Amino acid sequence: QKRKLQVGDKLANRHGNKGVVAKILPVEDMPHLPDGTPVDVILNPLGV
Amino acid sequence: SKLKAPVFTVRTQGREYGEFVLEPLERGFGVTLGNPLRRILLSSIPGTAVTSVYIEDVLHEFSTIPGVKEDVVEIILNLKELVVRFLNPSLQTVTLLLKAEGPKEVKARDFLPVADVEIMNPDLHIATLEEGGRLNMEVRVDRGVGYVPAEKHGIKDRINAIPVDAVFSPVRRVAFQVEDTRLGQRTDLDKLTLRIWTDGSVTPLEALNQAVEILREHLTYFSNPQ
Amino acid sequence: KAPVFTVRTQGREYGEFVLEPLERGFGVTLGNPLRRILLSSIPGTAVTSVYIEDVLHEFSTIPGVKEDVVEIILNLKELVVRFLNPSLQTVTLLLKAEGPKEVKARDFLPVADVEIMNPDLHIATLEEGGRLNMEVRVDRGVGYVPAEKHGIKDRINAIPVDAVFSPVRRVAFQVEDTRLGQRTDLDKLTLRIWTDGSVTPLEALNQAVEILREHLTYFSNP
Amino acid sequence: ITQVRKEKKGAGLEFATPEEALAAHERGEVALNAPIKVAGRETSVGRLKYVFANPDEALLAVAHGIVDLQDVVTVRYMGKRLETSPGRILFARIVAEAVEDEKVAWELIQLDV
Amino acid sequence: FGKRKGEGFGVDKREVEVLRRAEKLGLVTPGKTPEEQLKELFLQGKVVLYDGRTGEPIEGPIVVGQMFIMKLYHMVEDKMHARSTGPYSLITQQPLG
Amino acid sequence: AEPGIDKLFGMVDSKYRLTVVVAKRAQQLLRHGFKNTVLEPEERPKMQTLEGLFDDPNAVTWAMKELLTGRLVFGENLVPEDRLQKEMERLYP
Amino acid sequence: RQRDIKDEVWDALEEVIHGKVVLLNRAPTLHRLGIQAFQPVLVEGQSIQLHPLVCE
Amino acid sequence: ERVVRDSLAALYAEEDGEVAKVDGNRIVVRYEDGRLVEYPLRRFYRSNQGTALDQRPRVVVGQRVRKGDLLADGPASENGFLALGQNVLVAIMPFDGYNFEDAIVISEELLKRDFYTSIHIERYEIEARDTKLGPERITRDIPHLSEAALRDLDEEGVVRIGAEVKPGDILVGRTSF
Repeated sequence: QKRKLQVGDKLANRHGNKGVVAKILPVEDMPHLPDGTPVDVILNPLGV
Repeated sequence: SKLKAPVFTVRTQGREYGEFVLEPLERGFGVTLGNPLRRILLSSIPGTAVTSVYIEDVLHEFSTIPGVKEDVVEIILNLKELVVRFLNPSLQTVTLLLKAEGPKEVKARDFLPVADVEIMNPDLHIATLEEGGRLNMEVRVDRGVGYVPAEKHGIKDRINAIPVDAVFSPVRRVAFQVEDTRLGQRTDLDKLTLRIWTDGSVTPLEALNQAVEILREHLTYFSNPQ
Repeated sequence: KAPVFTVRTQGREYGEFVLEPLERGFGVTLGNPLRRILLSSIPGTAVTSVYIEDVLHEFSTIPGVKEDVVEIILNLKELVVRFLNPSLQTVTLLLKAEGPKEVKARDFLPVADVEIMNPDLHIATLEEGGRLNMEVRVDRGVGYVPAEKHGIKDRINAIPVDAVFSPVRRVAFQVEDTRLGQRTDLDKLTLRIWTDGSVTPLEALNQAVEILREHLTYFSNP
Repeated sequence: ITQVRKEKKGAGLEFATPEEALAAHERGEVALNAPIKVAGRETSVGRLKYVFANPDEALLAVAHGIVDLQDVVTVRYMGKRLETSPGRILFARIVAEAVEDEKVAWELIQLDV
Repeated sequence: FGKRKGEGFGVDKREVEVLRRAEKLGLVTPGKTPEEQLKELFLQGKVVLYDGRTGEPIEGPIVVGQMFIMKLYHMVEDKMHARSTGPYSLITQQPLG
Repeated sequence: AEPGIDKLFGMVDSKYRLTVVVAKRAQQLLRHGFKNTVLEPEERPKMQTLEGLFDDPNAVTWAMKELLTGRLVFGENLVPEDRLQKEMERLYP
Repeated sequence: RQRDIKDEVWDALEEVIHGKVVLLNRAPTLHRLGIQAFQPVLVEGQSIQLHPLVCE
Repeated sequence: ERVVRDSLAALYAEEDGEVAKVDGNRIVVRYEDGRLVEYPLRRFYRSNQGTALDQRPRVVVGQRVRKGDLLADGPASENGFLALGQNVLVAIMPFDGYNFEDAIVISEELLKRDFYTSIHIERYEIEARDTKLGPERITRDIPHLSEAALRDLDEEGVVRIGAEVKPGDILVGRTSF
């Protein structure tokens, strides 16, 4: 099965930021560059 | 001291990209107009995307075709990038066929031409073939809105058919610029410049008009109090 | 399909507006621009300027009056003026009081086609030998304009006042997640509107969707 | 949303009349939220230039980008003129409307911090 | 920013607003032109970012950039495990599978 | 939180007495099918459906609001269990 | 089965959990608040949506 | 770059030469020796931990290849590197508390272009034993069940390769007394 990245799945970088998929917000209601480029992942800065 | 009707300029480059200036607007209106239109553009603009895929001698998505470099997985991945323009608005589904063989590179051109159907990106490489490599497949492209996963619609034209993730939203990117403009007597007035990158299936002007109509309709929804 | 619109208003000041449901993401898509329009561009009135007999500047307190001059100007920012005349753009109200008298907004000399919505508003108190003679100017504007920005004076020694034009005192909307069918991330747009009284919340909201629609009509002629 | 802006542009300059401080701010000599001693009292420009009658009005002005939520201003709350940011009284009214008791809410929280 | 500068686009009012909030924050140098402000700001690995739902620029610029985030073996569907009832074990009348 | 949970904790000498009162009252409300409620038609807890407003199915909420009304009397050994049950069942099937 | 789900059914669910609560519990339970009741609210996805406050 | 070839996930070239045949299942190369070497690509072999081990080619049909060069990617590999995931445009900021206590908010754009799509294979099995009342057998003939329920089962009771099964659906048949 090709399990996509649903809500809750354990995400993490190589630097120990164990994360959980919060809410897969659509391209609309997500922070975006002035050129219009929509951010792929929002990380909690507190985790740093 | 009432501000009249600002001018509206249009600067489009082909079918993919469009610029839309509105000035002068009162202070705050730059993003007040710029953002909701953007949201509707990226979200609720009707478009087309590959919803189904059936390949001969291929039982599932995770199979791999003899004489074909890309597996059915990566092939479907390439097929998700297929931009299909429906000439006729009433038409909502088209099943494109594709038969190719020999040492050739299968592209979006090899799709058998269908009446009132236009592939916008012909250079899209779907799969690479080989001496003895045979690629015969029927893909179903539908018209929808936004993003619909394969687990949701589960469109299968036949038994060995494979549900494909449909990225219907033709709009690829939306920005909008708010610049300082004046009317001589008053300053600090906002100037809007809507930038729209689309896949080409719909014009940035068309998509913008659709977004406008959607927002307006949503305003019509505010008519009946209870 | 079609979203229901439940309106629950309490008087001319407060009103709740539920729009449910909206396709994922449309909640804020409607809420925010309506919010911005409501706060910025709703046709309203405010006391732009204030003049007093023995008050040179905004900070010099008033004799025979417990109320601070700034306090009075503040209460005048709270002063809700309603123009019955659609063509009326500016009205200069006047106030004459003396002795020991708690001034109300009604104490302003009545002007034709001009209705003070909250006359019971305490403007100033006075004392034995205390005299209060003032003239407040009200203009028709939109949004919030600081005293320095508009910078208008009917006369010399007339104090410029932060214009609380927008009759909508606050717009706060919660986009709470409602469900219809299987979809549970549908956007229940709970739009809460606080107004001053001159414009009932529903009137303000309808003017907002009217302004937005009108702004949508501009995408016609290149 | 509840911390003052300890700006350095003002640098605690003495001012006779508040309008001089307003003028200095308009000139760009002094930031809006920097600590300042006007006359005997010590108060920033935001508390003099921006005197909000209504706590609702304060936020109304914040939404217009006129002032910020961290700009130490003068806002009148519960009939008492207060020196604080609009974001702090935003927090006060948060507590208030959360508990539906406007009095013991302002009595509950600590605003100056 | 080069594409924007090349097309003929000035700086966004929202961008200048974020540069105001950031100048208050003291990230960027004060007094310089918005293009240079955004230059130094981008040097900090931060960009002016707009909240897609609000449209109003996120006051105070935030750090963006590609991160090699990877999905882990601890995914949900394997872990999800809800039940009204459940066939009880024969050795012990507690529910098992 | 639950509406009036403060006043509810105040009515009882023990939060757990509130627990047993609300609970037993909810058991009465379900065994009798809410026809033994002390809530007036306007005081009935409502719920939003696709059709419209309906009566709150949850008996606990009902019992807590009934208790908020103060029309309910709770205490130890108010009435013999047999006679109590038979009377309440006599009034309501 | 899975496609047996419908609008009416989910509505009935929403009706029954209305006024009811679920005892959420984290591993390992260390104290009394190691478990806490919450009124169920249906949410998309397959993961428990927990209140941020009770996390501590 | 060293990991994939040291992990032997991705198959490489044993000598300078031209790739005569390029396929998803296999990659055959013609070397300077003239010898024809076939590399059967391990395609979606179930890992011990569940993830699918697949090998996708990266060399065009009939192209030059040197010794110690990549012929086909390995699992979690891009262009002969180690790709345990996908680098995504990350913005580090709180978002309405959705990213709270290490929680991560995600664009649906990532789900759009199928980023973070893990292929997982679960191994199920049925073993038969002989009892005096009756042994067990793997068959399609399963009592008290509709043919519509056995729609995705072949004659042998095995689920037809390529079928989509759900919790409750039958994978392997087995009957006893």
